[PDB]
Amino acid sequence: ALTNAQILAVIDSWEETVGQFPVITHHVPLGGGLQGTLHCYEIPLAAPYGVGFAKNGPTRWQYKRTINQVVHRWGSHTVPFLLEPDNINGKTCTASHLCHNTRCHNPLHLCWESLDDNKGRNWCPGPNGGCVHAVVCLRQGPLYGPGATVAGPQQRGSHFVV
Amino acid sequence: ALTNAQILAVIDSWEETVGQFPVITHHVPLGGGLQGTLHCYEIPLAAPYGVGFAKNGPTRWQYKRTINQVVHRWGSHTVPFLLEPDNINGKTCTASHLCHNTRCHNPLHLCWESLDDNKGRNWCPGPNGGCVHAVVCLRQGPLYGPGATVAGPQQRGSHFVV
DNA sequence: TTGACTCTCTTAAGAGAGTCA
DNA sequence: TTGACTCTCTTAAGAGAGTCA
Ligand SMILES: [Mg+2]
Ligand SMILES: [Mg+2]
Ligand SMILES: [Zn+2]
Ligand SMILES: [Zn+2]
Ligand SMILES: [Zn+2]
Ligand SMILES: [Zn+2]
Repeated sequence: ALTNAQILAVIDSWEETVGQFPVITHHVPLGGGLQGTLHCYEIPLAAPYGVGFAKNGPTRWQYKRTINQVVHRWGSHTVPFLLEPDNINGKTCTASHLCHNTRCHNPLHLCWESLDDNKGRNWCPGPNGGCVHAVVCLRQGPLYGPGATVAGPQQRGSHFVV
Repeated sequence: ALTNAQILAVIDSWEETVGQFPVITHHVPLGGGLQGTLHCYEIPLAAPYGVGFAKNGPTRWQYKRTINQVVHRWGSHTVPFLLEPDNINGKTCTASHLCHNTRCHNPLHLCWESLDDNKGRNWCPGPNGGCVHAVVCLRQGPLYGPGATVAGPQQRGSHFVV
């Protein structure tokens, strides 16, 4: 098994490589009608991506290192959290983009939480609009808002009460 | 089926059958520290479910009627919305439980909206806690809250800024 | 050891359709 | 005609693993 020192070395090499990804400045809603800025470190759209990186899906990547002749591979956004518990409350921990930018690998834009917590950030009002996430959102979720509901609750007769 | 009259007849038959489902009172968080009461019309746990109804999955059902000597079948919660557009902004419309109770078929607890709008209600603060859904929530979403994030954003070196 | 591809899987909000009696 | 089962699929937030040179 990999030692703590070996895991730390993996995290350090990952950070070195991601730190050379193009850094893109994005203006984003924070909630409360305020605008802020996030700096995303974006993996390239096509190969080559960077040392150790390869694309396994349209917006999925993996990081691979060979240590003492053994090939180790991780989801590309999971590497910052290799020294953390991998489950909580019986749920698997997932890498969760606070910037809602899949290609971004900035570890200051990632957290490690259940898939439900992860998804829910899509609808958060944001750090200046009422976010209650204990690990605070960096921005208003992209799907926050009144929605586009086509038809509301309704009945033709009188069989129901709310 | 094809005619508006035939579709109205389907909705009316569905409402009459669901109106005979057991009415179960559920006390629910509204947001803002307030509580309300919903009356769900719950499909039975096992067969028989009601005229026209059959279970296709653990919490999936379908309603079927014979019209023009042919069988017409629909998702069991889609029947109230058969006269509505089946898409919005190029996204499929889905039956969406405002009561977050799958077995419930009360059309006063259903709306018709994109799967993204549907999902997002799980995290809504609720009608007394800041819901901004244009078709308003009936309760605070069951997943609303601080979350249980295991690890927040972090870096080991000095390669990144937020 | 490494890059660049390939494949399928998980979850929890939702779906369509076939086999029998 | 109606009932009671069976199967796989969709989506968008996420995953694991194989092949070849
Ligand atoms: Mg996310
Ligand atoms: Mg729902
Ligand atoms: Zn980012
Ligand atoms: Zn938040
Ligand atoms: Zn209900
Ligand atoms: Zn709401």
